Amino acid sequence: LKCNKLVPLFYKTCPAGKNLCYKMFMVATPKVPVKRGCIDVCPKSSLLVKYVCCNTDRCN
Amino acid sequence: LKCNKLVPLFYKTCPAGKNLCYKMFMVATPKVPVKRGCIDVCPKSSLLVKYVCCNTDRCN
Repeated sequence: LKCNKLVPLFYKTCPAGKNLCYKMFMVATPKVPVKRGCIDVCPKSSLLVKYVCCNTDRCN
Repeated sequence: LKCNKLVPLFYKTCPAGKNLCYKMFMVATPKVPVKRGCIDVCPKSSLLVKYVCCNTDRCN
């Protein structure tokens, strides 16, 4: 599995276990991601902070 | 441990275990915190995201 990094033009291969790609942005600016990478369980989304996760290569 | 909430007007005595009050804001907007509460080890931020912790009475 491969996930993108903050900067889309780059990615990394997830380490054993972490079988997910996540995206993290503020509710205010949804199209402006601020965190990118691999993860085990999608972080809980609060009010102003959203977490989006997918299981495909470079989808986050 | 007096900890303020996402909405300053409110504050919840940070429960057992959690002995730190934090503020979560997006560097691009230091005054518009997006999260506040009780966290164990102050999460390590990045270039766009920032976490600030303290253990004083209503410090965050």
